[PDB]
Amino acid sequence: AVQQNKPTRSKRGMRRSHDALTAVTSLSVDKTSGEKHLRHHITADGYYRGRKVIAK
Amino acid sequence: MIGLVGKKVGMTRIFTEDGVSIPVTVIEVEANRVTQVKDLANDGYRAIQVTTGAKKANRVTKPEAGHFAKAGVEAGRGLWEFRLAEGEEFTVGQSISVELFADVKKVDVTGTSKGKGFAGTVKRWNFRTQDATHGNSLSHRVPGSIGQNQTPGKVFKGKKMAGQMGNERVTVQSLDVVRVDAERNLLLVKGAVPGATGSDLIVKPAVKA
Amino acid sequence: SNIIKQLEQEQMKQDVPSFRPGDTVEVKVWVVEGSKKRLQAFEGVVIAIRNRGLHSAFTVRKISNGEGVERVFQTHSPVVDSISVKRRGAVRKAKLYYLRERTGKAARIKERLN
Amino acid sequence: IQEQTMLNVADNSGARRVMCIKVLGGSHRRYAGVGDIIKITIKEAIPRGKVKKGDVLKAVVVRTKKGVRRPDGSVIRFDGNACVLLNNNSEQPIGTRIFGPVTRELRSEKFMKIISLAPEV
Amino acid sequence: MRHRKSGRQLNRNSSHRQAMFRNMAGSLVRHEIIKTTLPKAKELRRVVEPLITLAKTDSVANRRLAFARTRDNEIVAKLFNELGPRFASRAGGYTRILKCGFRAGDNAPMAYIELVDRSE
RNA sequence: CGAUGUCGGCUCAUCACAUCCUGGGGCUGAAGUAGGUCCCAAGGGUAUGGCUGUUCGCCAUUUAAAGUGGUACGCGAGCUGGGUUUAGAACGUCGUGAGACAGUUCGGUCCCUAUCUGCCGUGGGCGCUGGAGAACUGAGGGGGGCUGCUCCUAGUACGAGAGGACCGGAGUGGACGCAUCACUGGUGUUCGGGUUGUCAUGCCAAUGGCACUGCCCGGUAGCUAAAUGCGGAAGAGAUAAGUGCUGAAAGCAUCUAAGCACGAAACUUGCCCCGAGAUGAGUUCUCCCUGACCCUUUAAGGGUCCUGAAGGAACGUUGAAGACGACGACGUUGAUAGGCCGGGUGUGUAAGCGCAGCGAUGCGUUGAGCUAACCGGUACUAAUGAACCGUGAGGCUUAACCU
RNA sequence: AAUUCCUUGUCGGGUAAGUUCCGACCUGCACGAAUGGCGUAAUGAUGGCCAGGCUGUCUCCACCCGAGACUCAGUGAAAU
RNA sequence: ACACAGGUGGUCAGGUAGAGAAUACCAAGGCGCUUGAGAGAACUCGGGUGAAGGAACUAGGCAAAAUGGUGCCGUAACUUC
RNA sequence: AGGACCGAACCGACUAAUGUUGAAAAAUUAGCGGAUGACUUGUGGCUGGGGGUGAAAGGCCAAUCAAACCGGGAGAUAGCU
Repeated sequence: AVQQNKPTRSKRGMRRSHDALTAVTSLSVDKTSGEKHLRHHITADGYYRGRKVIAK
Repeated sequence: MIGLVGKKVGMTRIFTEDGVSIPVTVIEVEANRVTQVKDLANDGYRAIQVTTGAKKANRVTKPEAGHFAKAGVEAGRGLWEFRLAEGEEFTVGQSISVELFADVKKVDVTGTSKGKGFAGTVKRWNFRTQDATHGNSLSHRVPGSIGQNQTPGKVFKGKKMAGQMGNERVTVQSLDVVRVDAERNLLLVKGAVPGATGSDLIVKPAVKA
Repeated sequence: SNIIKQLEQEQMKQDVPSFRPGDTVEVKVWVVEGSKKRLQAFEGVVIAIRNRGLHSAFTVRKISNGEGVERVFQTHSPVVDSISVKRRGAVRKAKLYYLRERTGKAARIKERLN
Repeated sequence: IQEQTMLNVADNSGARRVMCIKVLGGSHRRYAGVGDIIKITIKEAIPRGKVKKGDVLKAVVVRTKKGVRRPDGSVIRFDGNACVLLNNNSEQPIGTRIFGPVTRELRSEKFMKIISLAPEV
Repeated sequence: MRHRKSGRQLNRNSSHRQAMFRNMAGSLVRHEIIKTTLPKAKELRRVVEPLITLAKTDSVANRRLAFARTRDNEIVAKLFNELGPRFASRAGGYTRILKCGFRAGDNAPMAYIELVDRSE
């Protein structure tokens, strides 16, 4: 269970080397309204690929 | 002889006149089109690259398109290589492939085995579970001892423990060839070949026979 | 797929009789003891399943002498030669395991287009 | 069939309930029930039978609830587990008359006498 | 293991899953557009669409079967009267899933599942 | 001794050879069969139960055999607690007694979320020298290496008989490992039906909730063994014990000294799998990128604009792939999931109506109606075109080839 | 024998096989009469044994359902 | 120590089935237990179902599995009746 | 009538499993034993540490017991760490 010696700040950073967040790196632009949206998601003003799909 | 690539299309029974109920695996061994032959000068090994099936050519990459364009532009689902001992083959494709498997009596079938997940010790190896009821605090299917105290002080490299099983190449040898049907490009082999239905298969003449 | 089971349709026997579960049928099975081949009759109450293609079967139970013998028969097997329906049984289930295990249990015969 | 298995006796000289103490043939053979020979104790016996309680001798399994599988895929299942009693040294049938069904799997060597005496094969 | 197996458990027992999809089908029939989580909408397709396929043919047996699989007579009336003729020409695909963003309390993939010929 | 858990069992092993079986030999007081003893040989294999806490031991029954030791008399951050090793009680004995016993008996709390090494699986980063997409060579590494029974040869050789062949063939099994789900089965809370108690949907009828899936009876896909397939080889090389040929030192002799030949389940290959991070970073095939400016501390290098290619990644539908990554299919030039259509299957003649009856119920419509993950089809729904990354011809030394 | 060291005493039983059990023998290391001796119907969450039934205890595990474990968002310790 | 699975004296006691204050379902009333979303590996926990054999398990039938109600018959050794 | 029987409330605690940095400084879940008595329970009171009380265990006397807890002698003493 326990450690026999204290792990180092180096080994802490090496373990958190693969713990990093991933950027979006692209945002699709809807044709009818210029707002950028997550690809295959609603534009947050109510548009999908080319049409108004929800009122809210 | 040179092997061929087919796609597994299922398991059935064949009923002889005596009634022996041979379990047949039908393989769709379609016509195999050569894409490359390797001479001894250019490469150390003498072999044929073969392709089978169809690929749409929307998904064909231009490196693969140029490789297909040499030796006749026909895209297949993949390229597989069979080493030849003696027999010389052209870069064009053969018209019918199962005609060479007509004469052979026993075959070896290679396939990706079905994926069994992170299998346990009891499934992955044939470990024997400890007793269910008399005591046994929380140790029913767990691996027991893995090593032998201070003097080794380590567990060996070949230790039988839990891991991924399946998704691996396995060859089954000496399978009887029940029937060769040229028109449907069908090869009926006795017994059970590896893989799921629709997976790729490597059929070779028997090294044992 | 369609490339399979066309072979099954090649091998399926076309002379198969139609019987509901419960019917007391007789199956004539070839037996090749030596060069000589002879038909053997097995008669009993059917506990069968619907036709799964080439892979079809019937279970038949007879009390030979004190022993309940159950034989599963492959339908489209060449050893199964002739099945005669004989008595017809009216019962309310496909699988008659509970009804056959009881001693002295006799199913009724009903002829009302069933 | 297995060890600690009670069986009925087909033949007359063998008497009533018998138990399989050992599955002969094989180093660690666990289950044997078609034409195999098993070492037998007599757990309960009628006095008309020649053998008596507590006596060890061989037998051959003739009926199994698990059942044989025929080559075409047919399964003949016999209700009840049955044995024909055999001498230890000779492996020959003690009983003069065999009772009940027998299978064609018992057609080899000394079991020819068993299928000859038994009515339904 | 899960090979060729349909059905999403969604961390609930079978009775809760059946009750939840009955209520969700009732809400989707009633409002014609609902916001759910995305796997919930995806299995909601599988419960809701055979109801309209049954509701294409109007008979007492089919209304009784729809009442068995909903237990809401208003929903049965809507399936056999208002919808049904509307989706009669449509050969399946009465449901359309539009993925929204993510829920606030839990980062859950959110979706709007709607009827295709929505009046709004 | 500011702590190194104690027998046995269970699970899981690994090594040695002072070898139990299987292989090769020598000697035999080895006629055959079967043995004894010794040498070489570690590749594989090497029981189930009764009694008792037992290692042991005694026994019953297997088998080719049920090896001997090491590994903290292997293995308690793996398990057990019968054993000992506590506190209760009793008996026998000793002591006046408290109490004691290398006596007995009944009862009597066994904790850990794994940092490091180590393994078992599976990824990310960079490297391999322009960037890609493939297919492989094989340096190394692992897996696998067991055997019985019957028959032929042949009742032959061997033998007075009784018995009965270490050659050479054929089948058939046991234990083991691998795959598979065609069959036989199991399961199948996601299909059908029966049914008890109650509540609800107004009520009859039909259904639904709850009572372990209420109890059951069956059961599709999938998974699986108890089902079926398959395999451990034959070879080839170098050998161990061993047997030899020719042959001197030693005119004879001698298997060795120069030579020459056989000789094992051991070794190396042959069978399967991994595998170029094989930094010794390999090979082959194909695709793709050939614009300027300024500064400039020159294997040299920076900054700017233009242009971003082959391809990848992201996103989405997903998979008989999966802990997560990873991998595979498809993305409107679309069958990739859901739905729809038809079938298949499974369950067993739905509701409703009519008829017989006093009613329960029966009979007809009716093999009806429902049906799952299955099969064949279908753009009805969701797979939007962007965008992102990736570049613009690739360093210095000895060659033909022509300038 | 809750007592016998030797001892798993000797016999007979029960099982294929019985250091347990049961019943006898007396050779009581080291029983013995209110520190009670011998029996005893009933009673016992008592000690030991033998059967019938029953079953995943077992051969030998297989599938299924839920709660975790895995991933994602929020808060966020421990021994050492 | 806690918005802790524990402890806390009395009182009332609806329907149906039931001997019943057992239990099943419901009244009236009160709640879903202050983290959720997925996926459906090993392994762990609580269950369900198992082919054939059935105590071979084990220190020991530990655990599980079974039997279970009401009515009528019927019931042994021993006995302090 | 019963220190009768079966069995809820009630009182206890026989086996197993989980827990063991727990939900809990002895609980939970399946089974268990008594439940008209030598029962159980509420509210007060009494017995005080070489003392009490004990159907007897070195049990209990505030999660403390071969002699409770609090302060004092007290910086006891410590050939030991």
